[PDB]
Amino acid sequence: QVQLQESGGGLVQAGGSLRLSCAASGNISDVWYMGWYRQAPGKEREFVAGIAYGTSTYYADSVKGRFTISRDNAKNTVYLQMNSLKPEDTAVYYCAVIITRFVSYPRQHTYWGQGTQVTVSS
Amino acid sequence: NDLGPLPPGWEERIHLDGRTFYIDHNSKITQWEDPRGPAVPYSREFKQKYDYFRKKLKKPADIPNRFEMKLHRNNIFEESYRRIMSVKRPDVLKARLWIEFESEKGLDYGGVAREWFFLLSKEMFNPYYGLFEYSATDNYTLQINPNSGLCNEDHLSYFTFIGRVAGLAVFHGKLLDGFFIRPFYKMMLGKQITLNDMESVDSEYYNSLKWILENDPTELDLMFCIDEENFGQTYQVDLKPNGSEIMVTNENKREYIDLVIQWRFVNRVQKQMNAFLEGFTELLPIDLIKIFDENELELLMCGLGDVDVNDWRQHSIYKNGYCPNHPVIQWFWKAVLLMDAEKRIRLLQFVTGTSRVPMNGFAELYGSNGPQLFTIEQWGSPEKLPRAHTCFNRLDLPPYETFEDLREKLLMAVENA
Repeated sequence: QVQLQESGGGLVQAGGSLRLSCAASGNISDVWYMGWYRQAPGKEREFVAGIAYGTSTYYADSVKGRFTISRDNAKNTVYLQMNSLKPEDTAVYYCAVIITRFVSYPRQHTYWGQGTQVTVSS
Repeated sequence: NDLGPLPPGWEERIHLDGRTFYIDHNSKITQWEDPRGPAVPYSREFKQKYDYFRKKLKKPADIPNRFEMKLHRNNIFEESYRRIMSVKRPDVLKARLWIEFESEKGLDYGGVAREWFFLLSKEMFNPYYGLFEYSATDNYTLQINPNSGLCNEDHLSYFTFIGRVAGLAVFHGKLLDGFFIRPFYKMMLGKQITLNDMESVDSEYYNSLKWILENDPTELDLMFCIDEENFGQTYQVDLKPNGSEIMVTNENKREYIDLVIQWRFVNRVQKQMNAFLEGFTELLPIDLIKIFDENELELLMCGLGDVDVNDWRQHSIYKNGYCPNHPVIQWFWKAVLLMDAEKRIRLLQFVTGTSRVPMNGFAELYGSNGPQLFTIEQWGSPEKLPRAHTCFNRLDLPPYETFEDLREKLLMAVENA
């Protein structure tokens, strides 16, 4: 089993920069998808960024341009850096991973982080 | 010497002035500084690529001089497997190999080693064994069977043996008889598979994904979850975390296509392709072969079979107002005549999709639906580059004002796959 903990989340002025780091612990054999998700107050979780396989990176249209997602293999930790931060970005930021485990048929195991409240002041 | 191997995808060439330049084939750029400026304009030449590749292939001196094999023609595949995979030092295979067939019966093809390679290529690349399956578009090009494990218990070992045999063919200068789909060579090169690359893998997946790419998926009510019919029981898999309850829209389209391609094609053949590459690289590190394209890699492995342009022209049907006596058509055939043999084969790969020509000639040339002949259809404005459809062997040749413009545009299109 793998466990994720996200840090680097704090209130910042709008137009400020926040980096969220997803420390992952356990047997991360092969990650199918390393993503950052967002849950706004009163709204369901919405995709924000994704690493997927290799180096192909997918961003939500709302955060496209403003954010950048990267992974550190030695730490296996994913960093989402938010710039031009806005009140819409105020939501709670989770970090999810999908590990493809092969026992009989190969299946996807999704591990979700606890979350960090990232807010915008303006 | 002290300089050491060049970085992957790089080559060194000698200019007529005597100064040596370095060409990056990945970025198609020439420079003077040693990798470890304008210089000369980039020119992808397969002959010089091959010369450099062969020069930098060095045979170890510690191994025995002669690699001896004894085989039975009735089942050449099995004894070839036993012998080749029983070798614990792959470098021994780099030594010259003399395959003494049982009782020296004969049936040579100009060389006993070439005969062995021919018969083995016939045996390994038969879909009856289950390791390989015929491509979707063609009936002769092959691909890795995703269900190869179901048919064969030790499919990975056999794929490693096939990779070793292919590496032997490339190293020793002999030629294999099996032609693979483009994604096969791209996965050798470590390149990224795209939606177009799925045309060979499966028609249903490619057509559905193309529909999704062009039209709005909102009508289809698509989620980020796909159903895996394969394996026991039918179950849903999330392509991204919380795949279900995420709807594919115009902003989530290319991500969905990439993830579906990765799960349904790349993930399914990755193990078998990795075994094949592990077998292949025991005689040639991937760095040497990374200079070649997928097309040039196919030529390097399966050889440069001369294409007879007269037979090619006679058994060709033109479309959309083009006629054999049409000035543009005969100008195009003139350009084909003056172009090199390797450039002719590259044109074949550009339009047909493979360097293989049917043994009976171009009359038997096939296609996605069935027997289809070479077609040269008028399309587009004169300025546009020619386009190609490999599912129907069609070249969309725009009407060109003069021979020089047609020649230059066709050469540019052929060179740029």
